[PDB]
Amino acid sequence: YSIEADKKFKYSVKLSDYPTLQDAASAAVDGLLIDRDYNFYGGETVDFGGKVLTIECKAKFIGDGNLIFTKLGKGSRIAGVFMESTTTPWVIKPWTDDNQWLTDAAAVVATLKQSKTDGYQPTVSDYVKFPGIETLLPPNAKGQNITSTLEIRECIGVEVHRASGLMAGFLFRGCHFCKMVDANNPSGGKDGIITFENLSGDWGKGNYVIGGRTSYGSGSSAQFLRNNGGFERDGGVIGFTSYRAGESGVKTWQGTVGSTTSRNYNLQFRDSVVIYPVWDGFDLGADTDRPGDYPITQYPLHQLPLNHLIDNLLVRGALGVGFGMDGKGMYVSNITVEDCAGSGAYLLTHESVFTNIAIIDTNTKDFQANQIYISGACRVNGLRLIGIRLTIDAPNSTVSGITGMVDPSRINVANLAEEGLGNIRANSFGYDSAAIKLRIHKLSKTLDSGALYSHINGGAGSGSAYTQLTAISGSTPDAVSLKVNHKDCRGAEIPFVPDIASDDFIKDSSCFLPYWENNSTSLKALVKKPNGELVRLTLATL
Repeated sequence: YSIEADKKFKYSVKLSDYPTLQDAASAAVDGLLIDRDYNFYGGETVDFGGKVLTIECKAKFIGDGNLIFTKLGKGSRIAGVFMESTTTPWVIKPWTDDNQWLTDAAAVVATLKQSKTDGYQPTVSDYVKFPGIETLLPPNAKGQNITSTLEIRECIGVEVHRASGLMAGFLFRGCHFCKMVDANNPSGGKDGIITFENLSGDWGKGNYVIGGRTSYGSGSSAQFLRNNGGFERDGGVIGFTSYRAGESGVKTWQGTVGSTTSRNYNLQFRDSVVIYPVWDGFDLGADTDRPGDYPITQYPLHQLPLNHLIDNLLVRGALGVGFGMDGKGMYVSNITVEDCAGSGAYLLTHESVFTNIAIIDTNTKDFQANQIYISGACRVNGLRLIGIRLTIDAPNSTVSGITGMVDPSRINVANLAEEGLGNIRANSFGYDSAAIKLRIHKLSKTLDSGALYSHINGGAGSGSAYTQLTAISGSTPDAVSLKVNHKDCRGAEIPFVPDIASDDFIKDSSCFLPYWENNSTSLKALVKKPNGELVRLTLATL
């Protein structure tokens, strides 16, 4: 029977049969069932002998610090892992019962409680975010560093599915072709919740966060260090949801970490949602002189050819910036940012294109100077602004297609144009007139310089209106104007120079300019003949 049984049954060892996780790992052949809670010490390392294992978790790994898994064979899968710290730290909760953000340091300090969730451990980033909190926090709530971390070290082709936990962290160190799939809402610890760190060895490649969600944590929900997906864009974040990150939802690191670059290239950031981050929704910048990366002489600061594939992202409720990035030659599309306290978008980009961007009700707390900022020479095609609450400062950018109840005086761009509209109709609701206004921002950002109006003659249903063409004079909009059909008179009312017209008032040949000669109660006409010569004629008299 043993011979027969050996060939007809599925192989699996279970933790309940061993004293240590390493003993179970050593006995494993195909499956490994975690069927009892396991308390690990920080730094506890397990060697899986290069075996391709299917680890099924039905219990918890309990401990502060890192549980390190090494030498898992390509194709290994870990499902249902649950990390939980032994320590219950002091956490702050910077939002109210009505879900309003608290920004006052004293109000935030008052939220202090010991819990493994529904808040996060304060860190130095909070000292910046809530000014004065550093001196108000009691010493036992400062400098905590609690995280129960599953560290996968130097493995290739390992996937972690449906992971969860309390004060939990997941670290892929020196890994390639690994994925964090369908994270089952782990509540974060002090460190970033999902980290792909490749500071040593080759640049990380094939590393993904696919689906799932995370909540809380003192740092960023998903973050990458020194990863390059290649032209194939093999890596990134797709279909992910981040809620209440203590820092940012998704972050590609910037600058030097250690003696090398922590920057990232060629990754995908698509179909994801970030809600209520304490800092930013998506922080996709690379620069904050670049050891291990392109020299500043090759690519100036904020002008690296990051080449990320960015599309279909939604951000809501950030206390910081909704969408931030830098880089040159980027193509960004279909971004929707709503209800943010700081800028909806902060773009330190150059020679980049932004298509179909919607920035709705951001910078609601005036944390920044504008709702959307773009530093370099960029192109914006389709920009929706204003919800129900400068708006845009992109000094060197060319924009087309803005929609929304924007205040024109709050727009600053290099060029704004609608080159390809068809025949147009201006429909006016709730007013006695319809209007097409012109504003030359060089002359005035607050006053319209001219207009074409249509005004009701009499009342509704009169079947009569008059059209008027105006011009600003003495900083008074519509100061001068020509009218057609005022009071249904069916004639044109023409403005004339109130005094003797100077020779230089007339512009073109074969034109005349009426002027008033008060001393004779006569209208004269300065005429520029077809040949360019001026002559003054009598136009109307008593």
